[PDB]
Amino acid sequence: MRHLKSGRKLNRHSSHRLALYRNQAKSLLTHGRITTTVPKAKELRGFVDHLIHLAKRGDLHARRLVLRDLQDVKLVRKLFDEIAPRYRDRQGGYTRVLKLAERRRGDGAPLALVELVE
Amino acid sequence: VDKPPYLPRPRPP
Amino acid sequence: MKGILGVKVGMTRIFRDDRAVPVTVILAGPCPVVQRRTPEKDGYTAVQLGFLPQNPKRVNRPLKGHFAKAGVEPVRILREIRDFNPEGDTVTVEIFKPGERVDVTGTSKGRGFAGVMKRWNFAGGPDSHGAHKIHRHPGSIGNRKTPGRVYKGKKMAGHYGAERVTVMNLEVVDVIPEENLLLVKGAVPGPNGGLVIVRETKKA
Amino acid sequence: MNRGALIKLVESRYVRTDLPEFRPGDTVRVSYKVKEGNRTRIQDFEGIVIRIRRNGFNTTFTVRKVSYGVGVERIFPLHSPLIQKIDIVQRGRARRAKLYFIRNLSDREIRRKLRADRKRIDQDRAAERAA
Amino acid sequence: AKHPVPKKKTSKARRDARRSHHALTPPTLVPCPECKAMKPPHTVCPECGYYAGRKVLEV
Amino acid sequence: MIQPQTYLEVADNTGARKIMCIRVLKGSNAKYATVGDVIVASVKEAIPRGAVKEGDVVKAVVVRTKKEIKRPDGSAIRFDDNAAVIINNQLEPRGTRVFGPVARELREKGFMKIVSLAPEVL
RNA sequence: CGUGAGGGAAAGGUGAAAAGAACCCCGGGAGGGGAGUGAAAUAGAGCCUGAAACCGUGGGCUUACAAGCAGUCACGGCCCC
RNA sequence: GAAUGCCGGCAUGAGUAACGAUAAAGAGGGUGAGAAUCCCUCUCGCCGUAAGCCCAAGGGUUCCUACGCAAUGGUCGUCAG
RNA sequence: CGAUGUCGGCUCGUCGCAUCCUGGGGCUGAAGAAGGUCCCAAGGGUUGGGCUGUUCGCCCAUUAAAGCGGCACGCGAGCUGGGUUCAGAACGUCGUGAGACAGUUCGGUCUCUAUCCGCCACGGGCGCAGGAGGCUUGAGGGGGGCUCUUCCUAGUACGAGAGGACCGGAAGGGACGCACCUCUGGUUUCCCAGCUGUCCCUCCAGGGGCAUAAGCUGGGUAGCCAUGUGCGGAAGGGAUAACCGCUGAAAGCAUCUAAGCGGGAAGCCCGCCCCAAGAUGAGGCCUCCCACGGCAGCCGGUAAGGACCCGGGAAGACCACCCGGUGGAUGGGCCGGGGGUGUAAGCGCCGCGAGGCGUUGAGCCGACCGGUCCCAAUCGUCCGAGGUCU
Ligand SMILES: [Mg+2]
Ligand SMILES: [Mg+2]
Ligand SMILES: [Mg+2]
Ligand SMILES: [Mg+2]
Ligand SMILES: [Mg+2]
Ligand SMILES: [Mg+2]
Ligand SMILES: [Mg+2]
Ligand SMILES: [Mg+2]
Ligand SMILES: [Mg+2]
Ligand SMILES: [Mg+2]
Ligand SMILES: [Mg+2]
Ligand SMILES: [Mg+2]
Ligand SMILES: [Mg+2]
Ligand SMILES: [Mg+2]
Ligand SMILES: [Mg+2]
Ligand SMILES: [Mg+2]
Ligand SMILES: [Mg+2]
Ligand SMILES: [Mg+2]
Ligand SMILES: [Mg+2]
Ligand SMILES: [Mg+2]
Ligand SMILES: [Mg+2]
Ligand SMILES: [Mg+2]
Ligand SMILES: [Mg+2]
Ligand SMILES: [Mg+2]
Ligand SMILES: [Mg+2]
Ligand SMILES: [Mg+2]
Ligand SMILES: [Mg+2]
Ligand SMILES: [Mg+2]
Ligand SMILES: [Mg+2]
Ligand SMILES: [Mg+2]
Ligand SMILES: [Mg+2]
Ligand SMILES: [Mg+2]
Ligand SMILES: [Mg+2]
Ligand SMILES: [Mg+2]
Ligand SMILES: [Mg+2]
Ligand SMILES: [Mg+2]
Ligand SMILES: [Mg+2]
Ligand SMILES: [Mg+2]
Ligand SMILES: [Mg+2]
Ligand SMILES: [Mg+2]
Ligand SMILES: [Mg+2]
Ligand SMILES: [Mg+2]
Ligand SMILES: [Mg+2]
Ligand SMILES: [Mg+2]
Ligand SMILES: [Mg+2]
Ligand SMILES: [Mg+2]
Ligand SMILES: [Mg+2]
Ligand SMILES: [Mg+2]
Ligand SMILES: [Mg+2]
Ligand SMILES: [Mg+2]
Ligand SMILES: [Mg+2]
Ligand SMILES: [Mg+2]
Ligand SMILES: [Mg+2]
Ligand SMILES: [Mg+2]
Ligand SMILES: [Mg+2]
Ligand SMILES: [Mg+2]
Ligand SMILES: [Mg+2]
Ligand SMILES: [Mg+2]
Ligand SMILES: [Mg+2]
Ligand SMILES: [Mg+2]
Ligand SMILES: [Mg+2]
Ligand SMILES: [Mg+2]
Ligand SMILES: [Mg+2]
Ligand SMILES: [Mg+2]
Ligand SMILES: [Mg+2]
Ligand SMILES: [Mg+2]
Ligand SMILES: [Mg+2]
Ligand SMILES: [Mg+2]
Ligand SMILES: [Mg+2]
Ligand SMILES: [Mg+2]
Ligand SMILES: [Mg+2]
Ligand SMILES: [Mg+2]
Ligand SMILES: [Mg+2]
Ligand SMILES: [Mg+2]
Ligand SMILES: [Mg+2]
Ligand SMILES: [Mg+2]
Ligand SMILES: [Mg+2]
Ligand SMILES: [Mg+2]
Ligand SMILES: [Mg+2]
Ligand SMILES: [Mg+2]
Ligand SMILES: [Mg+2]
Ligand SMILES: [Mg+2]
Ligand SMILES: [Mg+2]
Ligand SMILES: [Mg+2]
Ligand SMILES: [Mg+2]
Ligand SMILES: [Mg+2]
Ligand SMILES: [Mg+2]
Ligand SMILES: [Mg+2]
Ligand SMILES: [Mg+2]
Ligand SMILES: [Mg+2]
Ligand SMILES: [Mg+2]
Ligand SMILES: [Mg+2]
Ligand SMILES: [Mg+2]
Ligand SMILES: [Mg+2]
Ligand SMILES: [Mg+2]
Ligand SMILES: [Mg+2]
Ligand SMILES: [Mg+2]
Ligand SMILES: [Mg+2]
Ligand SMILES: [Mg+2]
Ligand SMILES: [Mg+2]
Ligand SMILES: [Mg+2]
Ligand SMILES: [Mg+2]
Ligand SMILES: [Mg+2]
Ligand SMILES: [Mg+2]
Ligand SMILES: [Mg+2]
Ligand SMILES: [Mg+2]
Ligand SMILES: [Mg+2]
Ligand SMILES: [Mg+2]
Ligand SMILES: [Mg+2]
Ligand SMILES: [Mg+2]
Ligand SMILES: [Mg+2]
Ligand SMILES: [Mg+2]
Ligand SMILES: [Mg+2]
Ligand SMILES: [Mg+2]
Ligand SMILES: [Mg+2]
Ligand SMILES: [Mg+2]
Ligand SMILES: [Mg+2]
Ligand SMILES: [Mg+2]
Ligand SMILES: [Mg+2]
Ligand SMILES: [Mg+2]
Ligand SMILES: [Mg+2]
Ligand SMILES: [Mg+2]
Ligand SMILES: [Mg+2]
Ligand SMILES: [Mg+2]
Ligand SMILES: [Mg+2]
Ligand SMILES: [Mg+2]
Ligand SMILES: [Mg+2]
Ligand SMILES: [Mg+2]
Ligand SMILES: [Mg+2]
Ligand SMILES: [Mg+2]
Ligand SMILES: [Mg+2]
Ligand SMILES: [Mg+2]
Ligand SMILES: [Mg+2]
Ligand SMILES: [Mg+2]
Ligand SMILES: [Mg+2]
Ligand SMILES: [Mg+2]
Ligand SMILES: [Mg+2]
Ligand SMILES: [Mg+2]
Ligand SMILES: [Mg+2]
Ligand SMILES: [Mg+2]
Ligand SMILES: [Mg+2]
Ligand SMILES: [Mg+2]
Ligand SMILES: [Mg+2]
Ligand SMILES: [Mg+2]
Ligand SMILES: [Mg+2]
Ligand SMILES: [Mg+2]
Ligand SMILES: [Mg+2]
Ligand SMILES: [Mg+2]
Ligand SMILES: [Mg+2]
Ligand SMILES: [Mg+2]
Ligand SMILES: [Mg+2]
Ligand SMILES: [Mg+2]
Ligand SMILES: [Mg+2]
Ligand SMILES: [Mg+2]
Ligand SMILES: [Mg+2]
Ligand SMILES: [Mg+2]
Ligand SMILES: [Mg+2]
Ligand SMILES: [Mg+2]
Ligand SMILES: [Mg+2]
Ligand SMILES: [Mg+2]
Ligand SMILES: [Mg+2]
Ligand SMILES: [Mg+2]
Ligand SMILES: [Mg+2]
Ligand SMILES: [Mg+2]
Ligand SMILES: [Mg+2]
Ligand SMILES: [Mg+2]
Ligand SMILES: [Mg+2]
Ligand SMILES: [Mg+2]
Ligand SMILES: [Mg+2]
Ligand SMILES: [Mg+2]
Ligand SMILES: [Mg+2]
Ligand SMILES: [Mg+2]
Ligand SMILES: [Mg+2]
Ligand SMILES: [Mg+2]
Ligand SMILES: [Mg+2]
Ligand SMILES: [Mg+2]
Ligand SMILES: [Mg+2]
Ligand SMILES: [Mg+2]
Ligand SMILES: [Mg+2]
Ligand SMILES: [Mg+2]
Ligand SMILES: [Mg+2]
Ligand SMILES: [Mg+2]
Ligand SMILES: [Mg+2]
Ligand SMILES: [Mg+2]
Ligand SMILES: [Mg+2]
Ligand SMILES: [Mg+2]
Ligand SMILES: [Mg+2]
Ligand SMILES: [Mg+2]
Ligand SMILES: [Mg+2]
Ligand SMILES: [Mg+2]
Ligand SMILES: [Mg+2]
Ligand SMILES: [Mg+2]
Ligand SMILES: [Mg+2]
Ligand SMILES: [Mg+2]
Ligand SMILES: [Mg+2]
Ligand SMILES: [Mg+2]
Ligand SMILES: [Mg+2]
Ligand SMILES: [Mg+2]
Ligand SMILES: [Mg+2]
Ligand SMILES: [Mg+2]
Ligand SMILES: [Mg+2]
Ligand SMILES: [Mg+2]
Ligand SMILES: [Mg+2]
Ligand SMILES: [Mg+2]
Ligand SMILES: [Mg+2]
Ligand SMILES: [Mg+2]
Ligand SMILES: [Mg+2]
Ligand SMILES: [Mg+2]
Ligand SMILES: [Mg+2]
Ligand SMILES: [Mg+2]
Ligand SMILES: [Mg+2]
Ligand SMILES: [Mg+2]
Ligand SMILES: [Mg+2]
Ligand SMILES: [Mg+2]
Ligand SMILES: [Mg+2]
Ligand SMILES: [Mg+2]
Ligand SMILES: [Mg+2]
Ligand SMILES: [Mg+2]
Ligand SMILES: [Mg+2]
Ligand SMILES: [Mg+2]
Ligand SMILES: [Mg+2]
Ligand SMILES: [Mg+2]
Ligand SMILES: [Mg+2]
Ligand SMILES: [Mg+2]
Ligand SMILES: [Mg+2]
Ligand SMILES: [Mg+2]
Ligand SMILES: [Mg+2]
Ligand SMILES: [Mg+2]
Ligand SMILES: [Mg+2]
Ligand SMILES: [Mg+2]
Ligand SMILES: [Mg+2]
Ligand SMILES: [Mg+2]
Ligand SMILES: [Mg+2]
Ligand SMILES: [Mg+2]
Ligand SMILES: [Mg+2]
Ligand SMILES: [Mg+2]
Ligand SMILES: [Mg+2]
Ligand SMILES: [Mg+2]
Ligand SMILES: [Mg+2]
Ligand SMILES: [Mg+2]
Ligand SMILES: [Mg+2]
Ligand SMILES: [Mg+2]
Ligand SMILES: [Mg+2]
Ligand SMILES: [Mg+2]
Ligand SMILES: [Mg+2]
Ligand SMILES: [Mg+2]
Ligand SMILES: [Mg+2]
Ligand SMILES: [Mg+2]
Ligand SMILES: [Mg+2]
Ligand SMILES: [Mg+2]
Ligand SMILES: [Mg+2]
Ligand SMILES: [Mg+2]
Ligand SMILES: [Mg+2]
Ligand SMILES: [Mg+2]
Ligand SMILES: [Mg+2]
Ligand SMILES: [Mg+2]
Ligand SMILES: [Mg+2]
Ligand SMILES: [Mg+2]
Ligand SMILES: [Mg+2]
Ligand SMILES: [Mg+2]
Ligand SMILES: [Mg+2]
Ligand SMILES: [Mg+2]
Ligand SMILES: [Mg+2]
Ligand SMILES: [Mg+2]
Ligand SMILES: [Mg+2]
Ligand SMILES: [Mg+2]
Ligand SMILES: [Mg+2]
Ligand SMILES: [Mg+2]
Ligand SMILES: [Mg+2]
Ligand SMILES: [Mg+2]
Ligand SMILES: [Mg+2]
Ligand SMILES: [Zn+2]
Repeated sequence: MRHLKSGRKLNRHSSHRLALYRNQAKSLLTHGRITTTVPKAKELRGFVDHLIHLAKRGDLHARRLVLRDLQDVKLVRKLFDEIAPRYRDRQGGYTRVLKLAERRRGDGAPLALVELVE
Repeated sequence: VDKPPYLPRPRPP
Repeated sequence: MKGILGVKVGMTRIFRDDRAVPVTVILAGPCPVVQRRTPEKDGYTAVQLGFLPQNPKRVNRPLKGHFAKAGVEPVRILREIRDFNPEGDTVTVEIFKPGERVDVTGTSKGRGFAGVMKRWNFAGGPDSHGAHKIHRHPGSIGNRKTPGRVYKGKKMAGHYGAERVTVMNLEVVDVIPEENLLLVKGAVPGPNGGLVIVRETKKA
Repeated sequence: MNRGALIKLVESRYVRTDLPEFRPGDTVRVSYKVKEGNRTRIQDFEGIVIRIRRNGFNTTFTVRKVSYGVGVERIFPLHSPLIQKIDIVQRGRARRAKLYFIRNLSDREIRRKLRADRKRIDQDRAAERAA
Repeated sequence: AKHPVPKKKTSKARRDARRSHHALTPPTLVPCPECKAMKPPHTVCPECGYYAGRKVLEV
Repeated sequence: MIQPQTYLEVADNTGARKIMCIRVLKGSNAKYATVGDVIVASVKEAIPRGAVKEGDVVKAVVVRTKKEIKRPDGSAIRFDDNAAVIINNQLEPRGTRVFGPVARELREKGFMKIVSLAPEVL
């Protein structure tokens, strides 16, 4: 059973799934838009939203928090200095997901884009 | 009740 | 016979005479009668109750007709109580006073495809001593050439729960009419948020 | 509908607000209403609270005491009406929330591990000074 | 186990009765309100790149 | 929560130090015994010159369990051991003292003499 | 295939003549559609004839309250000559 | 018409079991008719008395480069022993 | 004999009744209590251990009782593999020997994939003469069915005494069943913290990877759970069994019977809980659409309504079910509360230092209860009646 359990497993063990979200986070904050499978995409939203929210705090503690997932000082500088300010007045929802219309040839996986909001 | 078996308990080919 | 519709809200214990008493809390009222089943017209006796107000934007025309002939705002759930016919146009928790015993009906939690151990409390297999991939299996399911078949009703794995369950003779611990609340002692089928029926008990 | 508020509403009548705050590590004396045939009296239970499991009206706390050569743990509901009063007898400083580990410890080792929480002690005597 | 096996070959009739559920459901499609091309709903239109009124994507 | 093979500290001066339950006297087929229930036990360990000696089959009432017991007032109480007091077929102590605290539940079940002889009743 | 002595297959046919299909069209190719050759191209090279099991497309009759070695005998309905 | 006959062909089981160590993946860029699978970059994970390196057997062009993707590759393939 | 796998155990039952217990009886050498013996009764129940491969049997401790049999000595395409049918080796015994022994001893390959029937669940199709949304009747099925102790009547009836009731009434149990998570108690794969070795970022401080598919350790929400909690067995009505009678002839008496009528079981029918109109015998009630255009038929656009697609869901293998889809709180964010963890980083002060103190119940923070249109459920499409005949 699965009654009221939150969080996909995505056929990865605990530490892999973690790495999965972190690496997608790096890619998303870097390029502003990535393409993935729909499930990875919906699952990416929250993980990254939290990171943006902390960069809106701006303080040392929050930077050191974000660094635990993002690990890259420069990318975090980009997060704090360029990205986060765009969201000063925005109350959550800093990411969107829209499904592409074509499936992967080799396995038929449904794709979606995940991008940062304006 | 302990009757004797009638089949030999199978060997592999 | 008397009854009401309601939703299961949750569980607590209250104190009464230096005793902790476990209760399930039920939001029962208010239920307007929307139709009465009569022996001349229907062949038996009942009252159709409505429960929980609904956005008319979601109620189709055949449903809208039914409500209007009763002069009743659109409601989310319709359900009948058998051999119960209230004097009023509306049934509330007040039909129950503390101390009364009731029967509660709900929809049990759903275990989906349940093993033979969870469902029928089978002993399963041994966990060591040679047990071979049968630790949760049911064992034999029959005889041999006589009868050469498996009985109807053989307990086997399959879906479990999410089915109608009634637990009987529950004490009514309190009733808080101003909040349409019923306090029933003990356990009630189904999840919080679940629709439940509260009927006057059939036990003596 | 707010199912959480309804429950809180049901509970609200039975809620106590008159008990002192304590923490795991504190040494407490619970005065508990006891029935012993056919009268009812107050028996005191005094020991270290080793657990406080929270759930609003349904929070409960576990108190541990050594009685005549045997360990005794007692579980109390924090809003039970059978509690007359609770008296803080000492403030102990824990470094974790659940202190089960003190079960395998000597009375000497417990003493070393649960220092007097001087801060919260001073706080106690900081109040206890009323106009 | 003791290696179960088909006792009898399945008849042309019975094998085809099995397959009475194997028909594909056609793809569900809707016109893109911009370029009027046919595409699945709730997907960014893969011909013009529009969704929810706006241009989202380079086609 | 005592069952056959469960060892019990004996909380009296009968001479027994340890008993092993072999039956819980409470119906056709009780699985467990708790405070106030009578069991039949083998004397697994004793001290020289008591009433009881190693090998004896005796009766005892359980006075302390390590499994916490629940009470109608919402509370519970649990002990550091599983203990028992050796009795006669009249539910009376064979010894003249009992050691350590005992469960208040004993009183309800007519073990008054033991409740009295106990130094504490919790 | 076997270390080896040794064991040991399968596999023929366009047409009289290559006249073996220029060129165009869809296609990445394969393949096909026209054009062309030929008495003949369902003789087009995966080529004489091209049976059967087997797979499919179209049409007629029929089938979702019925009991079977599947036929047979009778009667009626529908479709065809 | 039967020899658990012989040779071949084609069925059934069936769109089923499986796709060969649970060291593990994600994204961006490029190429191309076509890309989860080829090249590049970044991030992640695995071996490290080895899952790195050097000999000898044995194998025999498998080495390097260009041009290919019918078959071989347990999927795909623009890649490849 | 071109194979019907063979003891015992485990698992899962189901049936018989020559009945072990519980229920109802008659006789007793039945005072009471407790037995004996036969009759009715198969609804339910029929414990845990020591020994042996054992079935069986003895034994210990209990019990209302610790029933006997059938189902290929029920059940190895369900498990085991201790016994017994292979090959090794030994003892006693027999045989010159090779070897052999209802004599013993130690060891010894038990086969991933279910076609059909049957079984447990779940759908798709068509039908239920108009098409539709709801709510229901219950033919007929299934489930359940156990029982003990103590107290009161009453130390009364009965007995010399010991002993000790019927009837009626009240409380508390064991085992089982169904649900549930407030409490008790579990788990809680990353919710928090502590710790080691190593590599890394960035030198310090602070952190990340790996040590398992959590490195280890202490804790732990919701969920799913039992050891935890609620509740169930009935009551009651009806008809019966053995058995007891009323009235009563044949047969002036007698006779429960031949006319007729009573009483009488845990058993039977109903009652309780669940499934159920494919109940093709396809039921019923409330409401909605409606009289379309072209030659019981056909094609075509529609109506009420449905489906597709999408956000989801204590619903779930897929399917189905349920809620929502911007005139919206469905999920994701965000915010508040809950809850867990147990006082973050940074800085200041103290100590040579490991550290300690204050800031600070701090910081972090899954699921729980809510709020909030910040993100996404954009935009749409396709089906879908015209009602046959007496
Ligand atoms: Mg699971
Ligand atoms: Mg959820
Ligand atoms: Mg989930
Ligand atoms: Mg997670
Ligand atoms: Mg999911
Ligand atoms: Mg994946
Ligand atoms: Mg997997
Ligand atoms: Mg993976
Ligand atoms: Mg790991
Ligand atoms: Mg770019
Ligand atoms: Mg969150
Ligand atoms: Mg990291
Ligand atoms: Mg998609
Ligand atoms: Mg799609
Ligand atoms: Mg596609
Ligand atoms: Mg592929
Ligand atoms: Mg075999
Ligand atoms: Mg009626
Ligand atoms: Mg009626
Ligand atoms: Mg009535
Ligand atoms: Mg309902
Ligand atoms: Mg399971
Ligand atoms: Mg389970
Ligand atoms: Mg169950
Ligand atoms: Mg078991
Ligand atoms: Mg088990
Ligand atoms: Mg077992
Ligand atoms: Mg076992
Ligand atoms: Mg095995
Ligand atoms: Mg094996
Ligand atoms: Mg195993
Ligand atoms: Mg099995
Ligand atoms: Mg068999
Ligand atoms: Mg049969
Ligand atoms: Mg269901
Ligand atoms: Mg009901
Ligand atoms: Mg009751
Ligand atoms: Mg009750
Ligand atoms: Mg809500
Ligand atoms: Mg709340
Ligand atoms: Mg709550
Ligand atoms: Mg509170
Ligand atoms: Mg509160
Ligand atoms: Mg010392
Ligand atoms: Mg101070
Ligand atoms: Mg096997
Ligand atoms: Mg066949
Ligand atoms: Mg077959
Ligand atoms: Mg055949
Ligand atoms: Mg078949
Ligand atoms: Mg066919
Ligand atoms: Mg078939
Ligand atoms: Mg658009
Ligand atoms: Mg002692
Ligand atoms: Mg001895
Ligand atoms: Mg003795
Ligand atoms: Mg060779
Ligand atoms: Mg040929
Ligand atoms: Mg020729
Ligand atoms: Mg020739
Ligand atoms: Mg060409
Ligand atoms: Mg071309
Ligand atoms: Mg071209
Ligand atoms: Mg190419
Ligand atoms: Mg060509
Ligand atoms: Mg051509
Ligand atoms: Mg020509
Ligand atoms: Mg001619
Ligand atoms: Mg041609
Ligand atoms: Mg021809
Ligand atoms: Mg020809
Ligand atoms: Mg050919
Ligand atoms: Mg010729
Ligand atoms: Mg030919
Ligand atoms: Mg041919
Ligand atoms: Mg054919
Ligand atoms: Mg056909
Ligand atoms: Mg019929
Ligand atoms: Mg028919
Ligand atoms: Mg037929
Ligand atoms: Mg026949
Ligand atoms: Mg016929
Ligand atoms: Mg012949
Ligand atoms: Mg032949
Ligand atoms: Mg054959
Ligand atoms: Mg064969
Ligand atoms: Mg054969
Ligand atoms: Mg032959
Ligand atoms: Mg052949
Ligand atoms: Mg085939
Ligand atoms: Mg399939
Ligand atoms: Mg199959
Ligand atoms: Mg399968
Ligand atoms: Mg394989
Ligand atoms: Mg598979
Ligand atoms: Mg492989
Ligand atoms: Mg293979
Ligand atoms: Mg693999
Ligand atoms: Mg894998
Ligand atoms: Mg690893
Ligand atoms: Mg993988
Ligand atoms: Mg790529
Ligand atoms: Mg690319
Ligand atoms: Mg180019
Ligand atoms: Mg290009
Ligand atoms: Mg590729
Ligand atoms: Mg490709
Ligand atoms: Mg790969
Ligand atoms: Mg490594
Ligand atoms: Mg090394
Ligand atoms: Mg090593
Ligand atoms: Mg070679
Ligand atoms: Mg080569
Ligand atoms: Mg190729
Ligand atoms: Mg290829
Ligand atoms: Mg190719
Ligand atoms: Mg080529
Ligand atoms: Mg390939
Ligand atoms: Mg391969
Ligand atoms: Mg190429
Ligand atoms: Mg190349
Ligand atoms: Mg190479
Ligand atoms: Mg034979
Ligand atoms: Mg045969
Ligand atoms: Mg055979
Ligand atoms: Mg066979
Ligand atoms: Mg056994
Ligand atoms: Mg039986
Ligand atoms: Mg009989
Ligand atoms: Mg007899
Ligand atoms: Mg009796
Ligand atoms: Mg009896
Ligand atoms: Mg009798
Ligand atoms: Mg008598
Ligand atoms: Mg006598
Ligand atoms: Mg007598
Ligand atoms: Mg007798
Ligand atoms: Mg006799
Ligand atoms: Mg008798
Ligand atoms: Mg019976
Ligand atoms: Mg029976
Ligand atoms: Mg039986
Ligand atoms: Mg036993
Ligand atoms: Mg032993
Ligand atoms: Mg045994
Ligand atoms: Mg035995
Ligand atoms: Mg015998
Ligand atoms: Mg024997
Ligand atoms: Mg003997
Ligand atoms: Mg008896
Ligand atoms: Mg026995
Ligand atoms: Mg016997
Ligand atoms: Mg038996
Ligand atoms: Mg049997
Ligand atoms: Mg036999
Ligand atoms: Mg038998
Ligand atoms: Mg047997
Ligand atoms: Mg057998
Ligand atoms: Mg038997
Ligand atoms: Mg079998
Ligand atoms: Mg076997
Ligand atoms: Mg066997
Ligand atoms: Mg078989
Ligand atoms: Mg042996
Ligand atoms: Mg022999
Ligand atoms: Mg030997
Ligand atoms: Mg001799
Ligand atoms: Mg000799
Ligand atoms: Mg011989
Ligand atoms: Mg022998
Ligand atoms: Mg023998
Ligand atoms: Mg022999
Ligand atoms: Mg023997
Ligand atoms: Mg032996
Ligand atoms: Mg061995
Ligand atoms: Mg042997
Ligand atoms: Mg053996
Ligand atoms: Mg086997
Ligand atoms: Mg399979
Ligand atoms: Mg099958
Ligand atoms: Mg069959
Ligand atoms: Mg079947
Ligand atoms: Mg259906
Ligand atoms: Mg069906
Ligand atoms: Mg179908
Ligand atoms: Mg009609
Ligand atoms: Mg109609
Ligand atoms: Mg309907
Ligand atoms: Mg019925
Ligand atoms: Mg039927
Ligand atoms: Mg029944
Ligand atoms: Mg009872
Ligand atoms: Mg008396
Ligand atoms: Mg007396
Ligand atoms: Mg007397
Ligand atoms: Mg008296
Ligand atoms: Mg009297
Ligand atoms: Mg007298
Ligand atoms: Mg007396
Ligand atoms: Mg009575
Ligand atoms: Mg009772
Ligand atoms: Mg049962
Ligand atoms: Mg149930
Ligand atoms: Mg729960
Ligand atoms: Mg909870
Ligand atoms: Mg809990
Ligand atoms: Mg807990
Ligand atoms: Mg974490
Ligand atoms: Mg970790
Ligand atoms: Mg370290
Ligand atoms: Mg580290
Ligand atoms: Mg480095
Ligand atoms: Mg450092
Ligand atoms: Mg981490
Ligand atoms: Mg590393
Ligand atoms: Mg690690
Ligand atoms: Mg380890
Ligand atoms: Mg842990
Ligand atoms: Mg870690
Ligand atoms: Mg724990
Ligand atoms: Mg917990
Ligand atoms: Mg939890
Ligand atoms: Mg339990
Ligand atoms: Mg009755
Ligand atoms: Mg009667
Ligand atoms: Mg008479
Ligand atoms: Mg008379
Ligand atoms: Mg007379
Ligand atoms: Mg007369
Ligand atoms: Mg008569
Ligand atoms: Mg007669
Ligand atoms: Mg009668
Ligand atoms: Mg009478
Ligand atoms: Mg009864
Ligand atoms: Mg129903
Ligand atoms: Mg119907
Ligand atoms: Mg119905
Ligand atoms: Mg009809
Ligand atoms: Mg019928
Ligand atoms: Mg109907
Ligand atoms: Mg009706
Ligand atoms: Mg019209
Ligand atoms: Mg016309
Ligand atoms: Mg149409
Ligand atoms: Mg959906
Ligand atoms: Mg579910
Ligand atoms: Mg789903
Ligand atoms: Mg679907
Ligand atoms: Mg909807
Ligand atoms: Mg819409
Ligand atoms: Mg809008
Ligand atoms: Mg929007
Ligand atoms: Mg609005
Ligand atoms: Mg929402
Ligand atoms: Mg929300
Ligand atoms: Mg979600
Ligand atoms: Mg929150
Ligand atoms: Mg808190
Ligand atoms: Mg501090
Ligand atoms: Mg600090
Ligand atoms: Mg200083
Ligand atoms: Mg200093
Ligand atoms: Mg300093
Ligand atoms: Mg919070
Ligand atoms: Mg949860
Ligand atoms: Mg939670
Ligand atoms: Mg929420
Ligand atoms: Mg919005
Ligand atoms: Mg609003
Ligand atoms: Mg018309
Ligand atoms: Mg007429
Ligand atoms: Zn478009």
